[PDB]
Amino acid sequence: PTILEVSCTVADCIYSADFGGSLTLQYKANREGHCPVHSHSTTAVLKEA
Amino acid sequence: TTHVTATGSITLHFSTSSPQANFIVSLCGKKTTCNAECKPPADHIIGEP
Repeated sequence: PTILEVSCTVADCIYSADFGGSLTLQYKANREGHCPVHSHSTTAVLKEA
Repeated sequence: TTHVTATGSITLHFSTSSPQANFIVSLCGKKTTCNAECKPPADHIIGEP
């Protein structure tokens, strides 16, 4: 499923070695599926993929 | 031919020769201009013409 649009809202975060930051994605898609998620920046990585 | 509903979305595939997709798609007569930017292919050889 391709997604029509996505908006990001970041909660509180602390820069650290642990996964201390959190955010929320509002998504609109066309089918129920198992999309992958990635961070394209060098300075950010995601617990879930 | 795609089954069209009252409202929704359709995903399609296409092939182009141009480095940019700057081409008009028509749906049941309605015209819309797609603007894109196609990268060079990663392969070098294909088994298709």
